Amino acid sequence: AEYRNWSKPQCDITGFAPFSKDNSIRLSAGGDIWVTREPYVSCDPDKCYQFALGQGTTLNNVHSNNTVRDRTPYRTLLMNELGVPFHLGTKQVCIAWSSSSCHDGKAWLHVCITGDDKNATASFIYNGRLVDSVVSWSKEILRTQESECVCINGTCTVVMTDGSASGKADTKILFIEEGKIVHTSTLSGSAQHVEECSCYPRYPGVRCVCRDNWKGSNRPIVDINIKDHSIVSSYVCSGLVGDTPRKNDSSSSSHCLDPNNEEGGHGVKGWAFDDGNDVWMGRTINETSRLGYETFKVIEGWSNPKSKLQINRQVIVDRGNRSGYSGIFSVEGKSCINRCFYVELIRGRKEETEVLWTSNSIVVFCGTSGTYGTGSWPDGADLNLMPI
Amino acid sequence: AEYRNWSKPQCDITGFAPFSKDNSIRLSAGGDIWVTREPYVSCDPDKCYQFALGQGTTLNNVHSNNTVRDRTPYRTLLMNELGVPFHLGTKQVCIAWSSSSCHDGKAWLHVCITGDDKNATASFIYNGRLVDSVVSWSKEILRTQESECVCINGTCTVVMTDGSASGKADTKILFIEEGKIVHTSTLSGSAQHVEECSCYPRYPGVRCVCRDNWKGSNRPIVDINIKDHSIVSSYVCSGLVGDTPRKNDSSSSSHCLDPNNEEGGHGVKGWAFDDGNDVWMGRTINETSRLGYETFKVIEGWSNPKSKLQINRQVIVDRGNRSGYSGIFSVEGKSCINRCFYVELIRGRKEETEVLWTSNSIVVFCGTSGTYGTGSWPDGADLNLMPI
Amino acid sequence: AEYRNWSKPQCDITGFAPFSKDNSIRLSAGGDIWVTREPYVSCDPDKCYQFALGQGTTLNNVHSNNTVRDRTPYRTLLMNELGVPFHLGTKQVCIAWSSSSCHDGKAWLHVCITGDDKNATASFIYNGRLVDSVVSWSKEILRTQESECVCINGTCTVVMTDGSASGKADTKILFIEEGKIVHTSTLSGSAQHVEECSCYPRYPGVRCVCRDNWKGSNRPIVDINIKDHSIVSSYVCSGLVGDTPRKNDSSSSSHCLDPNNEEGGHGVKGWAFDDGNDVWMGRTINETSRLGYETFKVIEGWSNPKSKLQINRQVIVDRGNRSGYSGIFSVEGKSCINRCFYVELIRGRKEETEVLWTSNSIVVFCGTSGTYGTGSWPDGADLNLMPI
Amino acid sequence: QVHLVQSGAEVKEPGSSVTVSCKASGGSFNNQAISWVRQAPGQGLEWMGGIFPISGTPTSAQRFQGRVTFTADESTTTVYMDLSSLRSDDTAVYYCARAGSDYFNRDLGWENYYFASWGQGTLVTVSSAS
Amino acid sequence: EIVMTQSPATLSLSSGERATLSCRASRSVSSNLAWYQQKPGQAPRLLIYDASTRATGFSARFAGSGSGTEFTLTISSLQSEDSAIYYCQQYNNWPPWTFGQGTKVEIKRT
Ligand SMILES: *[C@@H]1O[C@H](CO)[C@@H](O[C@@H]2O[C@H](CO)[C@@H](O[C@@H]3O[C@H](CO[C@H]4O[C@H](CO[C@H]5O[C@H](CO)[C@@H](O)[C@H](O)[C@@H]5O)[C@@H](O)[C@H](O[C@H]5O[C@H](CO)[C@@H](O)[C@H](O)[C@@H]5O)[C@@H]4O)[C@@H](O)[C@H](O[C@H]4O[C@H](CO)[C@@H](O)[C@H](O)[C@@H]4O[C@H]4O[C@H](CO)[C@@H](O)[C@H](O)[C@@H]4O)[C@@H]3O)[C@H](O)[C@H]2NC(C)=O)[C@H](O)[C@H]1NC(C)=O
Ligand SMILES: *[C@@H]1O[C@H](CO)[C@@H](O[C@@H]2O[C@H](CO)[C@@H](O[C@@H]3O[C@H](CO[C@H]4O[C@H](CO[C@H]5O[C@H](CO)[C@@H](O)[C@H](O)[C@@H]5O)[C@@H](O)[C@H](O[C@H]5O[C@H](CO)[C@@H](O)[C@H](O)[C@@H]5O)[C@@H]4O)[C@@H](O)[C@H](O[C@H]4O[C@H](CO)[C@@H](O)[C@H](O)[C@@H]4O[C@H]4O[C@H](CO)[C@@H](O)[C@H](O)[C@@H]4O)[C@@H]3O)[C@H](O)[C@H]2NC(C)=O)[C@H](O)[C@H]1NC(C)=O
Ligand SMILES: *[C@@H]1O[C@H](CO)[C@@H](O[C@@H]2O[C@H](CO)[C@@H](O[C@@H]3O[C@H](CO[C@H]4O[C@H](CO[C@H]5O[C@H](CO)[C@@H](O)[C@H](O)[C@@H]5O)[C@@H](O)[C@H](O[C@H]5O[C@H](CO)[C@@H](O)[C@H](O)[C@@H]5O)[C@@H]4O)[C@@H](O)[C@H](O[C@H]4O[C@H](CO)[C@@H](O)[C@H](O)[C@@H]4O[C@H]4O[C@H](CO)[C@@H](O)[C@H](O)[C@@H]4O)[C@@H]3O)[C@H](O)[C@H]2NC(C)=O)[C@H](O)[C@H]1NC(C)=O
Ligand SMILES: *[C@@H]1O[C@H](CO[C@@H]2O[C@@H](C)[C@@H](O)[C@@H](O)[C@@H]2O)[C@@H](O[C@@H]2O[C@H](CO)[C@@H](O)[C@H](O)[C@H]2NC(C)=O)[C@H](O)[C@H]1NC(C)=O
Ligand SMILES: *[C@@H]1O[C@H](CO[C@@H]2O[C@@H](C)[C@@H](O)[C@@H](O)[C@@H]2O)[C@@H](O[C@@H]2O[C@H](CO)[C@@H](O)[C@H](O)[C@H]2NC(C)=O)[C@H](O)[C@H]1NC(C)=O
Ligand SMILES: *[C@@H]1O[C@H](CO)[C@@H](O[C@@H]2O[C@H](CO)[C@@H](O)[C@H](O)[C@H]2NC(C)=O)[C@H](O)[C@H]1NC(C)=O
Ligand SMILES: *[C@@H]1O[C@H](CO)[C@@H](O[C@@H]2O[C@H](CO)[C@@H](O)[C@H](O)[C@H]2NC(C)=O)[C@H](O)[C@H]1NC(C)=O
Ligand SMILES: *[C@@H]1O[C@H](CO)[C@@H](O[C@@H]2O[C@H](CO)[C@@H](O)[C@H](O)[C@H]2NC(C)=O)[C@H](O)[C@H]1NC(C)=O
Ligand SMILES: *[C@@H]1O[C@H](CO)[C@@H](O[C@@H]2O[C@H](CO)[C@@H](O)[C@H](O)[C@H]2NC(C)=O)[C@H](O)[C@H]1NC(C)=O
Ligand SMILES: *[C@@H]1O[C@H](CO)[C@@H](O[C@@H]2O[C@H](CO)[C@@H](O)[C@H](O)[C@H]2NC(C)=O)[C@H](O)[C@H]1NC(C)=O
Ligand SMILES: *[C@@H]1O[C@H](CO)[C@@H](O[C@@H]2O[C@H](CO)[C@@H](O)[C@H](O)[C@H]2NC(C)=O)[C@H](O)[C@H]1NC(C)=O
Ligand SMILES: *[C@@H]1O[C@H](CO)[C@@H](O[C@@H]2O[C@H](CO)[C@@H](O)[C@H](O)[C@H]2NC(C)=O)[C@H](O)[C@H]1NC(C)=O
Ligand SMILES: *[C@@H]1O[C@H](CO)[C@@H](O[C@@H]2O[C@H](CO)[C@@H](O)[C@H](O)[C@H]2NC(C)=O)[C@H](O)[C@H]1NC(C)=O
Ligand SMILES: *[C@@H]1O[C@H](CO)[C@@H](O[C@@H]2O[C@H](CO)[C@@H](O)[C@H](O)[C@H]2NC(C)=O)[C@H](O)[C@H]1NC(C)=O
Ligand SMILES: [Ca+2]
Ligand SMILES: [Ca+2]
Ligand SMILES: [Ca+2]
Ligand SMILES: [Ca+2]
Repeated sequence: AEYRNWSKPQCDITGFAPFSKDNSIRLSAGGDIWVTREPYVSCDPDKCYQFALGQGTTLNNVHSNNTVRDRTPYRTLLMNELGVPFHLGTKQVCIAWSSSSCHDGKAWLHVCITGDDKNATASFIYNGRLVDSVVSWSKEILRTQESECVCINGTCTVVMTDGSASGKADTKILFIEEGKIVHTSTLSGSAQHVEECSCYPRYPGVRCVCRDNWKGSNRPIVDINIKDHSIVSSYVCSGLVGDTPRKNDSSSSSHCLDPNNEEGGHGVKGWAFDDGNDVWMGRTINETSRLGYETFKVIEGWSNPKSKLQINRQVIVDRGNRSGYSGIFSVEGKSCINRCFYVELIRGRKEETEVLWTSNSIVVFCGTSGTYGTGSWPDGADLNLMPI
Repeated sequence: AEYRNWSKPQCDITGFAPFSKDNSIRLSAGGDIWVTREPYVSCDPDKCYQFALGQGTTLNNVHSNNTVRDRTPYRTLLMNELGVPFHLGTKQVCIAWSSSSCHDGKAWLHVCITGDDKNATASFIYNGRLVDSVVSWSKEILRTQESECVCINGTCTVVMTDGSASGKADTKILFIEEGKIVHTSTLSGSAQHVEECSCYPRYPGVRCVCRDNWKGSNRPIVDINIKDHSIVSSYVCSGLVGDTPRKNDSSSSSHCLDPNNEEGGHGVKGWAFDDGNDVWMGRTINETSRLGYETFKVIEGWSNPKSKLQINRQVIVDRGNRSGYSGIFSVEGKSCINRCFYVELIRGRKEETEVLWTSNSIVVFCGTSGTYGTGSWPDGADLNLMPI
Repeated sequence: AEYRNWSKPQCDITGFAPFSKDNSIRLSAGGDIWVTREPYVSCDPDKCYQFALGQGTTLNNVHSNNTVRDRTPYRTLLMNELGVPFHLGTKQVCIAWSSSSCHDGKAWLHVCITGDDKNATASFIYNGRLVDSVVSWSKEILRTQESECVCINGTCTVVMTDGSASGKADTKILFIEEGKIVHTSTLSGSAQHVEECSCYPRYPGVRCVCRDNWKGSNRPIVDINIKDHSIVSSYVCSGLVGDTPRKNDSSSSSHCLDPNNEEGGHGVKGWAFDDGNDVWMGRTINETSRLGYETFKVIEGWSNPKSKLQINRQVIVDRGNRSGYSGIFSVEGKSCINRCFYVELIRGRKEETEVLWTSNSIVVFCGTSGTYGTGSWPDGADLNLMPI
Repeated sequence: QVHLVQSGAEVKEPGSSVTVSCKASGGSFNNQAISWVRQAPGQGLEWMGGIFPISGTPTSAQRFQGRVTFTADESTTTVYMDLSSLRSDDTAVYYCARAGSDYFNRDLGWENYYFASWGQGTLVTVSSAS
Repeated sequence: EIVMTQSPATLSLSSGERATLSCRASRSVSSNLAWYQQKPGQAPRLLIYDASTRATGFSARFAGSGSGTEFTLTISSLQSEDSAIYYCQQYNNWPPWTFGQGTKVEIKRT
């Protein structure tokens, strides 16, 4: 075995084709399935795995009530091969109410965060054993990507934040080698708030697109250098913006350096990636709620801040059906690196008061150079019938 | 490891001996088992796997109601080792309401079809990752074999159809190498309708026996050339015909080139294979409904269109018990290639109104050169007792 | 890998120490567990497996009613690692209402029997695929060992019987190589009825101790030669006899060549093995019902027909608790071959009318050269409380 | 109300083609199939074909299979039927009707294919006369 | 493919009396059977479906009967408006959806 280096070119994407679906909430009405939120996907050299943050309970269970809170002592990181639902035989890999994972070509790294809100701990677990730990530096909810980390030549990188959601916050990038922390860099450039990054290898470096809860409805960008630990940052130029809430496409605007100050506060985790001067991205179909999901290409949208020319639209979930977080992952092929994405399908409280629980399904899509048609792939559970 | 080439001779079959049974519907009355239809079997070099199209639900579940429709957004391809029933720990390999699978000697290929009826997509997944995709060419339910594909020297082949069930339709044969589509051929020769083929290696080529929903109660044949991508087609000569519905054996006829025009419309998926000038085949015992199942040899039945001389009859399921789809698979032995077959045992709606669901068990048999006796192996669930 | 040859000497046994227990009926009162009878144990070079004949149903299930019949179309051979109970994820290896299995050092052989009482088939499955088959020769319930076969230098042997339980019957020994039948020998010597043999390697040959349903309460012996396919037979000399029913120890007798004609009709499957002129054996504690289980050594009991001198008695199950079939298996150590045995613990109908079902647990013991104490290890389910 | 409304009557020369159309008064094209049935003078009813208005699978009777085509538009909420290579024998009243059927299963075929509601009927006649 | 045979060809009876019509299928159509009424110079109208249940336009005086291969329609106390042609139609699973050749009713007044 050898470390990953991602040094192949990016594949010629024409759009996205279906790859996987879990059916978790429909199976839960007659079966023992875990309650979860904040899922993600990541792959070793042979196959892909699905991850999620459990709520320490199955769904048809007295402990499923009030499962809406994000931080409790009972949350753990669940891990399965992609397409096996989270049944009672699932492995718990670490204690965590926030996490990230990646495979360096020889073994898994998990980054796991737990403890008191104002004095939290992060554990680094590598090849099945604890190797390092660090403590909250700003004493106000230490947090990380809820999605895969990226590793080149044995060095992994992860983005971590501490401090306020509606003001200035402290963000650092940690460089890690076989679980040992080797270097740390503070965030630099013009990005002013940085949460829940989605990251992809872009050899020789790493590139991340993130959430701005404070002032942007345009998304921040962070570029990371693996050879000298340097950092730079900016915003996605496209006039069609990716955050939720946002202004309608008739009236939205963006800036390559600054938060646009349009419907800026709050947000949702998402993704975008460069394709020359074009950008591919995904977003909720509705502008003020997490309903539907669409993807498209914007012409010159990586470099021209006034562009609104979209092409190759696809609906993934139609406008009447709930969505949630979404994120990128990368897969190495015979001659190029492909890009794939996943979407969280949230059900139950607080919006759907027919039940006492909150949980999710998922659906997954991968980039194709071939051709494709149309459909919609929602969650598909009937909350009027199944257990309260 | 090396690619498969199937270059051994066919084994000296004297009939079929029992190999496996799943008991799925009996286990479902006290256990969490998937709802399924359209099963098949296929083998890697070490062991055999069972496949099916799930309905996105367990059987003792509110979502099991109205499971009779064949196309929905929630259908997925299930995969297990042969003889392990589809419990909650089963892997979902792809999103699909029609499929085929095969192993080339190094890895699995899955061909998966989903989307809108009039704009559907086919995904090609090889060694665990999406490699290619194609779109419906006639905009009228793109569909494939519901049974294993065949691969020689690394090139796999699959038969696909688009267009009408009761008129002329568009059929193509796709040639695939490590998931990449490398060539495509249009159907040629005198076969006029071609659905749900059952295919077997016949080195240096591949041979397929199919369903004619339009005009034949005799079955179509397609011969495929792997070295030059050429195609030819015809019909099974035997005076004892294999489709359902059909005329009784006293009055049925066949033609080596044309549909017989006897009870021609509609059909069922089935199989036959050559043994010199003789043919082995299986069919429903009843002429106008999917009840019972029998196999036999017809003397000169591959080359003489007037022959009705049968020998070596075996009952697999007796005339009082439901059957369904059936199909061939091939297994490599120490010195020859053996032929084996499977039968779907359908239960519930629309015929059995004691329940709200529709599902299946299976039973599996393999060719022997030794000796054998008699029996009957039906589904064996009691729908009067178990959950509605 | 290489074939097994068992050419090490037998270990110096002083008695038997506990090795394993399944708890199946106690787990069944809150869990999905298979209904079974006729269990056995067998080992590959790395670990031991438990086998049983399923009744095609879980225990808390409508199909569990009337599970007392021994032959139906739904029986299958279940296989697990020793100590994992038969839950819904268990593999079914073949269709069977009678069976035997063994591992030759490279792969598993299973011998599986099913079909009509008067026209039954035996299938030979080796390395995961069907290799051979044979038909009932006397048209009256073809049957085999319900325990492991034995293999030396790649040749496996199995004992099979057809014909009456209360009169003369036809018995043959089949010699098998990678699933192909290579030779067949008819039973020879003075044994007059031979059922359900328990067999052990005794290099260069194989030795078996069996059930006589017709005239003996002493047990038959069969010695098998692997190099020339010759057979001889006789009876266990010991004055303390091993079958049930039998006369009390004050009045029982035996003969080295003939059935003793004492309480001869009916019987139970059991075991014994030679230790110089001494014999080790196990039996039910009660003389006329399958209650309790004990083991002991008889001094000169392999060669002196008048000996009644026992030593080293151990109770395995006390006289108030149900037992059932029992059988030997052999395990290769660093410098000698050890002997181990298992006991079936039957519960439910026809004796225990509190429930509608019939099923079993097991318990397993191995030979030791060290020291040991005392206990009793019964089934331990409460049929007054659990589901009917 | 839902009810179907048809296009007006026609005279066409032999060897020509004719278009007939059928529109829902309620705007309410759900996926229940729209079917064409004809009645020659003093003669029995004859099914020609049909289409599902949303899912768009067409179907045609064997005698007409080379000559006829069906197409649909939700915007005009109209189904269009084109009959080609006309002859004197095609002189008939052509009705559109709405079937009880709204899904086609690959394996099992159709269900509830009976005609619940009918249009006015359109007279088409094939002749050289002015 | 499946042939529908309907009889009698013509029926004539006075008002205030019962009338009966029959239909036969060349293979069993398992209750997938409908009846239509056509009044002169008008589009047909659905009278009965699944051999057994009557459409909203028609009252208790119309009844359906039979199964498998033979089917029957009965009209109770015949009235002036019943003077019409009636057809059976099968819909068993696969095309084509064949009609019967029809039966004419005319009323034997004074
Ligand atoms: C079956 O499956 C396939 C695959 O999924 C489906 O195909 C896909 O269909 C979608 C439809 O949404 C397409 O995305 C859309 O693309 C257009 C942009 O492309 C159009 O305009 C191009 C530019 O045209 C101008 O300039 C040229 C010169 O350069 C002039 O000639 C023109 O006159 C114009 O002035 C043009 O180049 C394109 O042509 C090419 O593509 C088509 C196929 O679409 C081919 O037939 C052509 O031959 C050629 O190859 C094309 O005409 C965007 O406009 C779409 O976004 C708008 O619409 C969305 C809803 O559809 C809406 O939500 C967006 O907000 C956006 O609407 C706003 O902007 C509009 C202008 O952009 C305004 O007019 C509007 O009011 C609003 O303000 C969308 O991105 C996919 O590209 C296509 N994919 C592929 C691979 O073909 C197919 O539809 C399915 N079929 C069925 C029956 O289901
Ligand atoms: C236990 O298990 C075993 C294994 O499963 C069972 O054995 C199997 O039994 C079935 C019975 O169905 C056999 O299949 C049947 O085979 C016959 C054809 O074979 C018969 O006819 C041969 C031709 O005979 C003519 O020609 C010769 C000269 O060539 C003349 O001498 C004759 O007089 C005739 O004119 C003949 O060669 C055969 O003999 C050989 O086989 C038998 C064993 O069957 C041996 O004893 C012989 O020694 C010899 O080796 C033999 O006599 C077919 O006719 C059967 O099909 C008909 O019957 C079906 C129902 O059984 C029916 O559904 C079919 O539609 C079909 O019936 C139609 O056609 C008939 C003529 O073909 C008409 O008469 C009829 O009215 C109707 O129109 C069927 O294919 C298996 O071959 C046999 N398998 C093996 C390996 O032996 C065994 O039965 C079980 N035992 C018990 C007790 O359960
Ligand atoms: C804790 O755990 C350990 C290990 O499990 C327990 O130890 C084990 O205990 C059992 C008790 O059942 C022993 O099995 C029994 O063995 C005796 C045979 O052995 C005795 O007799 C020997 C022969 O004696 C005669 O000959 C010698 C000369 O050779 C003379 O000196 C004598 O006077 C006699 O004439 C003798 O050699 C033995 O001595 C050796 O063993 C003992 C330990 O047992 C040592 O203390 C000695 O130092 C020495 O090493 C010994 O005295 C059998 O008789 C038993 O079978 C009878 O009893 C059964 C019930 O117990 C019954 O069901 C049988 O049917 C049978 O009864 C019938 O036959 C009898 C005569 O045989 C009749 O008298 C009777 O009426 C009836 O007709 C049984 O096989 C184990 O050997 C022993 N194991 C070990 C390894 O030590 C221990 O008990 C546990 N402790 C506690 C507190 O729980
Ligand atoms: C990443 O490392 C490569 C060298 O390859 C790695 O080490 C190998 C032993 C093996 O483990 C591979 O799988 C790894 O990917 C660096 O490439 C070298 O760069 C130096 C300096 O320019 C040069 O002297 C070498 O010839 C280069 N070797 C090759 C094969 O190109 C590369 O620079 C590293 N990249 C980053 C971003 O750190
Ligand atoms: C069983 O076979 C042995 C030979 O060993 C086997 O073959 C080896 C290649 C390897 O696969 C081993 O694991 C096998 O156990 C026979 O022993 C030989 O006998 C012949 C004739 O007397 C003699 O010429 C050889 O030297 C012997 N070899 C050894 C190693 O002793 C043995 O006779 C066979 N026994 C039976 C009962 O069949
Ligand atoms: C990235 O890693 C790959 C291996 O996955 C390296 O490719 C190998 O390079 C060596 C040295 O030239 C060859 O011996 C191998 O045959 C190559 N393997 C393959 C699969 O191509 C690659 O050199 C690395 N990239 C960089 C920039 O160092
Ligand atoms: C965007 O989503 C919102 C919230 O899901 C939609 O708001 C609803 O609008 C309808 C009327 O159109 C009202 O009856 C509901 O009460 C609204 N719900 C809430 C919670 O306010 C909105 O219609 C969507 N808009 C678009 C353009 O997609
Ligand atoms: C088909 O594949 C087999 C391997 O499975 C080929 O057989 C091998 O051929 C090579 C070259 O002569 C030998 O070194 C091996 O010993 C053969 N192996 C076995 C198991 O026989 C075979 O040649 C291939 N067939 C064709 C037509 O190419
Ligand atoms: C499959 O591949 C084998 C090689 O593995 C092909 O066999 C070779 O054919 C060429 C051309 O005739 C010869 O030069 C070689 O000597 C052959 N090798 C062997 C081992 O026979 C075979 O033709 C291929 N078959 C198909 C159907 O593609
Ligand atoms: C095999 O099929 C033919 C054709 O349907 C049957 O022959 C008909 O039998 C019926 C009575 O059952 C008669 O009413 C017809 O007149 C017969 N038609 C012809 C053309 O002969 C024949 O009965 C069937 N055979 C069996 C054994 O059922
Ligand atoms: C073939 O199967 C059909 C349908 O399963 C059988 O038809 C049934 O026949 C009996 C009387 O014999 C009737 O009571 C049922 O109503 C029929 N069912 C249907 C749905 O029509 C038929 O008997 C079988 N025939 C043969 C010769 O096997
Ligand atoms: C039985 O099998 C064993 C292997 O399990 C044989 O022992 C080996 O014999 C060869 C040849 O002399 C040696 O090279 C190995 O070192 C031996 N291995 C061990 C573990 O001892 C043994 O010879 C076989 N017995 C017979 C009778 O052939
Ligand atoms: C062992 O078996 C013998 C034979 O059955 C028993 O001897 C009989 O005992 C009964 C009373 O229980 C008497 O009625 C008979 O006359 C006896 N028969 C003979 C031939 O002696 C003996 O009791 C049994 N031993 C034990 C300990 O139960
Ligand atoms: C041997 O086992 C039998 C049967 O399990 C015992 O027989 C029972 O004896 C009691 C009285 O002691 C009766 O109440 C029961 O009705 C008997 N059962 C049957 C089925 O007959 C017997 O006691 C045991 N004897 C010994 C010596 O172990
Ligand atoms: Ca924001
Ligand atoms: Ca339960
Ligand atoms: Ca047909
Ligand atoms: Ca006995």
